[PDB]
Amino acid sequence: SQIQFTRHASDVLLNLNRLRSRDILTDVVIVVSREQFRAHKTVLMACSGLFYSIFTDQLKRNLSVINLDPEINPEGFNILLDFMYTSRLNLREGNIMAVMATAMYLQMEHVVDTCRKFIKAS
Amino acid sequence: SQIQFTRHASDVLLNLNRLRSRDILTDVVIVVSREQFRAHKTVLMACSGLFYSIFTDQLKRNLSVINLDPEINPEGFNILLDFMYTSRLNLREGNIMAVMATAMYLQMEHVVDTCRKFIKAS
Ligand SMILES: Cn1cnc2c(c(-c3ccc(O)c(C#N)c3)cn2CC(=O)Nc2ccncc2Cl)c1=O
Ligand SMILES: Cn1cnc2c(c(-c3ccc(O)c(C#N)c3)cn2CC(=O)Nc2ccncc2Cl)c1=O
Repeated sequence: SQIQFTRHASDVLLNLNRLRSRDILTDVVIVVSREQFRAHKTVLMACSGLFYSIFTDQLKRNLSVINLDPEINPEGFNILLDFMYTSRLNLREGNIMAVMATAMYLQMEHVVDTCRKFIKAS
Repeated sequence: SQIQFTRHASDVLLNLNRLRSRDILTDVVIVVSREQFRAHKTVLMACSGLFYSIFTDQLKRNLSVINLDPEINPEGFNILLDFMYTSRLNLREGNIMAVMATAMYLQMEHVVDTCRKFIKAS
């Protein structure tokens, strides 16, 4: 019987993104080939099967640096990181294969399915 | 022109709450009279003018314990903490004055306004 605040979750996510943009309480750097992306591990865990499985393990929970597989496309990763923090996916013909492969690796099922739909609708 | 994922923010918030429930990557304990509540500072900052102002300051950013004002009602605080992590506000006649006073202190304007509406609709 709770009062539902329909914009609250999106307001929270927006504010988490503004914290990321100011590097406030970020606790990990994700290294992808020659690039580095700082983030909150809690957001990564909340959005990715791969990052959940990594940080839930007490062996790895306190890691401050994660190196992704050398084959991962940095643009694809950046698109997905932005998606995590915004709910918006920048999917185009020039990046769709890279985004889909990256989302498979990150274990983000809704985005992989959306990539399949994009391929089908094209 | 981004594809919008309408359930993503609520999915993220739900997963942040499950992390809280397992005490995974919580970095602060909020002490309210005789009670203690663990939380993520990033979520607190994202939801509260008071917590934003506290932790944005480098003087206080790394605090692991925050003691709230002794007058703050623990039930009211718990209701608002749950709201932060769920978008659901448990507002009733028996708790409305305590919730409204706590939301004023925490600087959560939408909840204070909702408390005003509850009082008016009653
Ligand atoms: C396949 N797969 C596996 N794991 C996933 C996801 C997503 C997800 C969330 C929103 C999305 O928009 C998309 C997309 N696209 C994907 C998140 N997680 C991690 C997870 O469940 N964490 C968790 C579990 C239990 N308690 C606490 C926590 Cl933090 C996923 O898709
Ligand atoms: C009055 N007031 C002041 N500050 C507030 C809020 C809310 C808020 C959010 C969702 C809600 O559902 C409710 C309610 N009810 C209240 C959050 N914040 C903190 C904030 O803006 N943080 C921030 C600012 C800039 N960059 C990064 C960050 Cl993290 C507020 O209401």
